[PDB]
Amino acid sequence: LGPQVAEGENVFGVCHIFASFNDTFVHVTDLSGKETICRVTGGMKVKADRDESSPYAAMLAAQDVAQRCKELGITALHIKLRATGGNRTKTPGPGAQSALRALARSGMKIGRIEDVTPIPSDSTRRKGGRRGRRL
Amino acid sequence: TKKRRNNGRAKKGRGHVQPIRCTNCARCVPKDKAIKKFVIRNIVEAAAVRDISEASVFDAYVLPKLYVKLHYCVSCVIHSKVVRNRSREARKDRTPPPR
Amino acid sequence: QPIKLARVTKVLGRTGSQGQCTQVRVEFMDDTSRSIIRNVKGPVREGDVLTLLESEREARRL
Amino acid sequence: DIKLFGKWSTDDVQINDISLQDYIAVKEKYAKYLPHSAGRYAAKRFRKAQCPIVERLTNSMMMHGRNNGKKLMTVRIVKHAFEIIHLLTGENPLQVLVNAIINSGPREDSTRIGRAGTVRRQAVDVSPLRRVNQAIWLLCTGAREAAFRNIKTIAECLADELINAAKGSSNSYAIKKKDELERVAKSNR
Amino acid sequence: VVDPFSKKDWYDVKAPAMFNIRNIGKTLVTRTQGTKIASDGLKGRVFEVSLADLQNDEVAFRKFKLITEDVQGKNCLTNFHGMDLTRDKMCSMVKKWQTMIEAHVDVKTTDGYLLRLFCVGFTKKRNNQIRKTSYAQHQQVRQIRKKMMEIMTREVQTNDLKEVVNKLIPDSIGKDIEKACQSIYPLHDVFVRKVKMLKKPKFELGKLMELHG
RNA sequence: CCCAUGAACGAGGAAUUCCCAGUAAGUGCGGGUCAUAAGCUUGCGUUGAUUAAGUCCCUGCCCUUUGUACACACCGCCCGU
Repeated sequence: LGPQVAEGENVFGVCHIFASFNDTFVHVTDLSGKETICRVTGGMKVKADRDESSPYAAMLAAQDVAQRCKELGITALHIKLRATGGNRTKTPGPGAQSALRALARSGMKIGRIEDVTPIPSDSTRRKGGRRGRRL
Repeated sequence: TKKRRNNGRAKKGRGHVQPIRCTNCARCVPKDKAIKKFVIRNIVEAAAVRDISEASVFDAYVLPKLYVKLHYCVSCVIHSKVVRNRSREARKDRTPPPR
Repeated sequence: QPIKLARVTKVLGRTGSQGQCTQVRVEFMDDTSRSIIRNVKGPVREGDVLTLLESEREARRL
Repeated sequence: DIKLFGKWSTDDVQINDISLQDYIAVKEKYAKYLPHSAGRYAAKRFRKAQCPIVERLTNSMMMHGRNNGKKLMTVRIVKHAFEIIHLLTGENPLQVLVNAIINSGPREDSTRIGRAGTVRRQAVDVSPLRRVNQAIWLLCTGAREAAFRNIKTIAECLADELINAAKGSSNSYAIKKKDELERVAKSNR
Repeated sequence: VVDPFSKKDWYDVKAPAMFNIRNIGKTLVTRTQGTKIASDGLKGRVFEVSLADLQNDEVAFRKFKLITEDVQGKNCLTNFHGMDLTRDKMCSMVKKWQTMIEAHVDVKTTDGYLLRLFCVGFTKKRNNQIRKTSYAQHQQVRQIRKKMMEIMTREVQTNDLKEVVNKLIPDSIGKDIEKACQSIYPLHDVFVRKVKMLKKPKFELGKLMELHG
């Protein structure tokens, strides 16, 4: 079922935290990244558009993710936090910090923390006009 | 009447400056005129530093920082209160805020 | 959820649209004394003892 | 012969600790035989906090517009059938007397967030007095409504009021209402 | 309906012998059923592991991409696939009052591996400099880039992948470039910024066995 | 004033007015008007007080800087077949 090898050591996964300003993704996956353990977003925890990116929704999603990973044998997590990136914003959304803190607070062990938002060497045009969005 | 001697931008001895996009509205603003903020912030907020540190596998990990360069149009930089309007005399002060 | 005795060092002020929470800074006495800030409600007088049932609740300021 | 009341005393009730007198404080002139000492608890903040919790408990039944403030009422309430229960018990009611209310108490209340949004509340706390006595005020409403249009009336709840008074364990009702709100708003930590 | 993790086996990922730490973690795959086989499912998945998790006395800002080549005995055997620096490290070395010089070469090793090494170097301010900015002139930058390319080519094309990675572990090439460019313009933070493999020779099982000790 | 003849008989469209301790509210009494004419007002005691020792969100005010094509001063000025 799970790795019951060397109970005294850590089993490491990778948590890809995608914190956009619309909602937040808490995605724990294999060490290589190909196999996924569980992905719980903030939108499957709140029934309203606005709170999809809220810190509370991210805390709930991270709690469920950590519960599933603990019941699946994974004990420690490497963090790969990303914002939307591209030509859009590079600042992580409101739920990133709360998701990370909820992962740490719910009995998970944190490994290396890395920021992986996609940064262009230079990009295509942004979705706004030349005068920007005026609201 | 001329409000600023540099016309609100930092262009001397050249004709054209490549534009950039405001981080808020995506307005096309010249790079010299745009208001630039370099934010070096910890990935883990100060409230969560202790909780992340305890759950760390490695002792003495020193958490990474975030390096984001912010470009602002004049409208968004004024609205966000990064810059404020100043008096006719204090406008000339180019020293960055002591913080 | 330990019970820790901490003394108020300074009272910052109120927050909200109309003002409904109070900010104080409390310092521990027997936990390798360090300065931690926390919002608070009700009469918490000048330099009284605020009881921490938990060492993780912070005050998000401004 | 400095024994408190005509029955209690201040020479055998000791905790050997001088950090836990926030509930019962009988060591000076503030000791009261009968709570009818008059006074104004609204003259200044930190003065209704300076109240003895017995006096706050009995007086804070000063609600409706017709029974508001009348100290004769509270003194008659706490005298009548208390004079009976003292000679009718004989044993110590101390167990329940302390052990339901005075640590039923909650541990956190909440506050408003930002500038708008009435959908959740940021969890805070106070040095125990304000939260315990906010539970006490909601319990004033609760014991009233347990009498208000109800069967067990005023001037006869002396057992439950001594419970609401004395010291340290958990069985209350409006306090578990406050604890439901406690957990709900505490999900924000 | 059907729990998909009840049909999943766990596998051990092994680092090449060039690293002190051998077991770099664990990995999953669905059991061999019908057409799909477990071994094919673990033959191209890449593990980016910090060097401090590979060598116990090294720096943590260097990451190595290790790709599994074959699986035997439920152990996944990996090989060097790429090297990189952490985003925070690279963003930290890019300051505002200095020149950053970048170079890259496509150079093959002696065992058929074709690599693209990326080198980055920054102009250093002297300990008694009063001038705010330290900028190399364009010819100085070109000379520094030429020296970077020459040193990388000299350090890669003569050795095979094993010694190339052994040089990468302490970044010998970066220190060599920093030493060589000291007389053109004193450089500050010289690193082999990134290594990506463009093409590899045909798989040889014996070569991989000699690679894992 | 009395026969007790029984009236949604126990916290209130949109909009809101006043109020922080002897506030509010209940309650009576006295002056003015007057023929002891008060449901009004001006005072006076009596019972007696839940909530708050804060904020600039709404309505406004003030001690600054800034913009203005306004000066009858934003209820301004002003553009369009």
